[PDB]
Amino acid sequence: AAARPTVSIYNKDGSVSSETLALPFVFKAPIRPDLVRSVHTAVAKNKRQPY
Amino acid sequence: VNIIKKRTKPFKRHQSDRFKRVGESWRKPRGIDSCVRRRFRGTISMPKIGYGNNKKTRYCMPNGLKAFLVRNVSDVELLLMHNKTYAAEIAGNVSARKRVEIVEKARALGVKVTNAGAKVRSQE
Amino acid sequence: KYYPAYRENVPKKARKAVRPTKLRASLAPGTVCILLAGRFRGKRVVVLSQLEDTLVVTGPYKVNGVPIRRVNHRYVIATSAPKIDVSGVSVEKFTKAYFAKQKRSGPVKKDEAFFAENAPKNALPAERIADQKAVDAKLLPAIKAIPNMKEYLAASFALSNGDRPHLMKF
Amino acid sequence: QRSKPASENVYLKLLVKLYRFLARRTDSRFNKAILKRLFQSKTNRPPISISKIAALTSRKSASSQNKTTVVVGTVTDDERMLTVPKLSIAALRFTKSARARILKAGGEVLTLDQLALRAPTGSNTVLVRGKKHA
Amino acid sequence: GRQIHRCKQRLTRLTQYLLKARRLALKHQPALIPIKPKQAHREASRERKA
Amino acid sequence: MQQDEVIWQVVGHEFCSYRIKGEAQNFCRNEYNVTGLCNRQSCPLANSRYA
RNA sequence: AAAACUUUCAGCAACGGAUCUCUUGGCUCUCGCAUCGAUGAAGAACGCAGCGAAAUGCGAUACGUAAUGUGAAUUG
RNA sequence: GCGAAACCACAGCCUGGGGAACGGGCCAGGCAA
RNA sequence: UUGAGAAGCUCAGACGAGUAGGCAGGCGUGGAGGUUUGUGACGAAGCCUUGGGCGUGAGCCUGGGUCGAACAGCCUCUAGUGCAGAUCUUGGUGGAAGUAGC
RNA sequence: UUUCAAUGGCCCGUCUUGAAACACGGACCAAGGAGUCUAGCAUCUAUGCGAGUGUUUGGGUGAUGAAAACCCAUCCGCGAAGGUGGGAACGCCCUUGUGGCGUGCACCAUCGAAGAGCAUAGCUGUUGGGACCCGAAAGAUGGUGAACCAUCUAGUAGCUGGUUCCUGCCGAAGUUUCCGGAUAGCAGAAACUCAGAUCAGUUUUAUGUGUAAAAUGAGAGUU
RNA sequence: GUACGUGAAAUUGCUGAAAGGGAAGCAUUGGAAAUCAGUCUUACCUGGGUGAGAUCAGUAGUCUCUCGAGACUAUGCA
Repeated sequence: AAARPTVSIYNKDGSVSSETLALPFVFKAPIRPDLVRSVHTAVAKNKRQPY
Repeated sequence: VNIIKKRTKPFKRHQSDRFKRVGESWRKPRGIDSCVRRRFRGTISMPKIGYGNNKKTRYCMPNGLKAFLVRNVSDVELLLMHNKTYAAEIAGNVSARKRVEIVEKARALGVKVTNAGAKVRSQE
Repeated sequence: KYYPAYRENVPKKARKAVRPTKLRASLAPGTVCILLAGRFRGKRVVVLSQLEDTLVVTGPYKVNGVPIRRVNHRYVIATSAPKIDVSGVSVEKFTKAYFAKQKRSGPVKKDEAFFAENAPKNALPAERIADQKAVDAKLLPAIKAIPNMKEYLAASFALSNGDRPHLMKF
Repeated sequence: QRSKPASENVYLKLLVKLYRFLARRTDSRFNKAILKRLFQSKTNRPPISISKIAALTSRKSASSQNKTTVVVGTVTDDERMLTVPKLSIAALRFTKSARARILKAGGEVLTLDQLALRAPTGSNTVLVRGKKHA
Repeated sequence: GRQIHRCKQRLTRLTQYLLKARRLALKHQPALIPIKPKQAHREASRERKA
Repeated sequence: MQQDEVIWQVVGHEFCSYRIKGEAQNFCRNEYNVTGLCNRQSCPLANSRYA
């Protein structure tokens, strides 16, 4: 999986800075719309009150 | 490919005429000894997949256009390239203010508006 | 704005080419015929010449007043009356253009349409009559020679009681 | 009958999309067989242990050469055997213990996409399956 | 060729929009003064009393 | 990080904020659509090179 | 065959109070706290307002007094 | 003048045959004002 | 040739009763997270109407009249979610009937 | 849309009955109104991990609801305790094709003696729990003046009546057989192996009506 | 308009309409009366003249980007 090694840090003024960070390994992990749905589906029922 | 329909009349519910508690919405009669469900003569018809219309003509108005519901003036813009097949239906709750914005924009765009004369009034 | 905006599926090459029409044998030029439909229905008219579909035909203006007109062969009864020489008249000038309906033309300025003050009249041109008067001058001499023919065209076709078109050939 | 996986692993609907094209555009039975097994349920795809794979390639006359073992399903390891042999393996999934053990001592692990770009016709590949009885 | 095909159609279809916008501006097309449900009712009742 | 295939498998099928569910066809509200419909060849987000 | 009467459909007026919108109410869960009476409690009755129909409030110091505040309203 | 309750699928000429009652509807009939 | 929503587009042929029952795709209601940079005093929701349409259908979109403050399409979550019956519960209303009668 | 003209069409639901006949329930309209919530078990599928597996007893933590999210210590639960041929797939060919030579998975025959779970979610099934909804005299405790009241009580049902939107596909059995049942059969649903293989509410041929071996068709057989 | 938000169905009264020999009822096919659906040559192409503008100048500047790609400000209209 090859993609975009470095990201650029923006200062307060909005101008780019010469420093850069390697794109973290997490940013290549699988993207799963079904698995996020069936986990958000569950995790969102966890702040419920009983009636 | 012209707009031809296998049937005009709607399917009414059986015995929906006699009663008023019985709605005219088609309900399948599940009666065990129901002769009207049994397809006897002098009875009513019943929805079948055999009554479907041409797949290149389904959803098509009698003038050949398919109705497309535009809420705001953004929606009327995307019918730029399908004006020969779709007609900009204006939603029922769109106010008379934006209703003119939708009709004037659609007139120049070249698309056909179906309810362009509602709640408004012309002035010369 | 010429590059086809939509898909616009084009008509496939249809394998139909126009061929000459074939008319009935009795429809040969110079045949008395019973006009069936139109404002001049019921008259009797001779066939000057054939056309693509119709028959360019006219009755004697000095007898019946039927002008040269395209009449479809289907709306014409082919009568077995003795044939009349029609070779004399010049039939070549009779074309589709001659019988063409005047083009929807003659634009008017957008003030005269209001108040209805531009209405012209398409009243029949004289040469159209002069064409027919020549045709009469070439068919009226022909027809009087045949006895009762001139009166036969004058008379109006009709059916009495107990008339069976199939039984009595026209 | 089975012509659409019951799965919703979005990447398995991309793997099938690759082997639907390969199956119908090549004359090999490896592709037609691979595509079928990408439709099978999780129950019908048993885990196949590393030791079972190690025995199959190094079976009888051995002569493993450099054939690639291919299995649709996981490849769980076998700590009960110490010395793993050199192996080229293609599978849907590995286990982090197994994949390290293949990588550390010997060849390499592959996913079904890296096998396809190497042997689209199933060229010199052993297609194995785990014990179904379970 | 598919991608260049769709851009040419849009350029065709956008030009016809710009043309139609021009001709409509030239013609003295009628305004569309809308209708109010409150003023229509109030004038309807005030009339009947008159 | 940039794949026309995974991006489409999310937007095309799970949820894209521009799709309008029509009766026969889906229309795309995205301003950069050359066709105005929701397709795979048309959609501006999946196709990495677009005009 | 018209009227009368009977029948269907439409207009209009009654009748009825569904629907829609809400809502100083209900229910549910969590959270904090420890406080009745022989020094007469809970409960009940009778009273009491510049006038109260219920309703609250109050006890012959009666829709409360003292005291501390707020600072000009009660309101049919 | 003051005024119910019961009841209510809907109706209501028969003649016969209509096989399972069929007459309260079906077909042959007459009647039908 | 543009026809990659590959869950798409396209081609060919046969076929079509249905109870018990099995399988599949959908329509609709209340509310929930996301969304339409959604609609709404220039009129939301509702309601009626022989207005016009859409769907085989469940249903839907719209015109007019009333109306006056909210509401919806889409992807998922969720349930006190769909009625013609139950001598069903509650309310309303008729014929009977200006009758029995007082 | 109303109406007319010609052709037509026995009241719906339930129950009964092969079927009806029936007997029921229905004066009309609106609203309310009946497989639900939960623990256990098994199955199918989906997901995460995989000889492992499971954070939520609890602790750590969470400044923008802090009953969420996020993190892991000590246990614990559930798992863990060889040849022969037929074979999927592949390579080598080589008269190529045909096939052979092989390597032979799952598994099956044979001779024989290289773990696949755990957890979550769903579906259908089953057992309990008030258990789809409605309906049987109760009985008991304790009170009030044989009677009456209140609760336990969601006491008890094989039975009665009812159980709510659309379309599409498949669609029986209606009964053998042993014996209220286990079988079977029909219908499905899955997994397999083959069309160069078997078949048939089939027909012939012929040997002695049965049996065995030609046509006519259909791919057939298993778990 | 205090029988007071919206005001549905059943149900009743008035009016207009058609229909009305012991039913009605609905379905097909039309007809008739009554009523709505929707109307559109107009644009395209070509020819010239006339004034223009600019994405054009055998042209001059600024702004943001990445030479030239945009947004403009002059100036001339070839």
